[PDB]
Amino acid sequence: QVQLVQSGAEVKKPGASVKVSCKASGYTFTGYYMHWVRQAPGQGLEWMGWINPNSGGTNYAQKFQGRVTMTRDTSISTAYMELSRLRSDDTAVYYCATGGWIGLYYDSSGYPNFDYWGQGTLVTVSGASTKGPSVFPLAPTAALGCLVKDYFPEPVTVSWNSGALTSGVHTFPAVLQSSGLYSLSSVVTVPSSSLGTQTYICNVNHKPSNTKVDKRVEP
Amino acid sequence: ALTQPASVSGSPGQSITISCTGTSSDVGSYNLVSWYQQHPGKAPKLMIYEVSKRPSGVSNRFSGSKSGNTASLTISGLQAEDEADYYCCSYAGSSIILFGGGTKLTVLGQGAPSVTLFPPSSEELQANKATLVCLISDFYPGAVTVAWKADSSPVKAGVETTTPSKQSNNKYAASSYLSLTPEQWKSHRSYSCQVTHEGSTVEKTVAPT
Repeated sequence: QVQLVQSGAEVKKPGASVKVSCKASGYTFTGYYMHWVRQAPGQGLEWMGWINPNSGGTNYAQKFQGRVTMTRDTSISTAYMELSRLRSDDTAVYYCATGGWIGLYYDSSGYPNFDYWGQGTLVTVSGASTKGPSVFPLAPTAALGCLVKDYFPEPVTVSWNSGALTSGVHTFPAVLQSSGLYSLSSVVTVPSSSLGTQTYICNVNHKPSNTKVDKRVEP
Repeated sequence: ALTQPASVSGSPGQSITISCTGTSSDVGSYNLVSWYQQHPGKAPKLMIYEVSKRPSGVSNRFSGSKSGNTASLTISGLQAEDEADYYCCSYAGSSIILFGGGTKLTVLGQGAPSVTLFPPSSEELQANKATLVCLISDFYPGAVTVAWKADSSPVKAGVETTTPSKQSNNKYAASSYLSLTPEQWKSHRSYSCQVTHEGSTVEKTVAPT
């Protein structure tokens, strides 16, 4: 069972530097390349360059040269990727993927043969500052919800009627706007015979800013 | 970089095609083109390596070929589990590697989405800001396309759509947030969220009234 296990998600200010690890287990670490690939939330894959776990010989794409530094500790069989001068668009998921094997017969790095990958480490670079969300009502069997808008950082928790119900409740994964601020929405489905006869309230918590806010939904 | 179609759309049973067209400084030079498959929120999976070679586990209904500067991945035995994103990758000399633009496979046929569209709240407009909320849920597989409309025009002005997330029923959900000023809300007659899942399109619409 060859497998690569990386570190778990970091949020960095823009202008900083991040270091991601990649623990390879199941094979001779010093016999296969390790290439690092990234992808933006919604976009495609992008090659960041390879490393030779033996000689530490590295090569990167000509748009990463200067910012990226790829090292390795062979004792513990792990590879490191350091991205410096973090920019907004450097927010992505960073993967480590093994490559072709090392031998004398042929091959430089070249071979895009990434059989085994890692669970990906998502770095998030943003105009980082802690802010409590702004909660808006979402009024209308019918559905009604709450728009938790503009907060930082992850996460926030949304309940309804202080936990009196969990039926039809569906809290959506947040989205990361281009302003480095998060936002999500929580919707619930209810009978159209309960309007004006039952109070529906969303209770949101954003502990990092600590902002508990109850908001009510009426037609 | 390498260019592959924005979308491919097949239907259960068999045959299909994805093209990774490149330059002569690649593809029509090396037998070094790999094809990867990516499901929502998961790491890509090597389906094809070195043009025409299958790893271990990869079914014989996946295959590849090349003609000059054109690479070709074909799935012959189409299946709802095959619905994912597909990336072309290849070695373009000088010790560098390039990726494809991303081809999004879709299987016409069988879990339809549950769209629910919310208009800008009465309050948010008084906060001098406006937001449209398209909530999508209970669709399988986890590939959907979201397109916004202002009356009858493709907006695309800050749409922010989420990658589908696995639910408690092994189905997926997504969300699309259209951000705009209230001025461009009282102006236009209507706004619509178009959710395209597997040929079938569900469309919701709202208006200032």
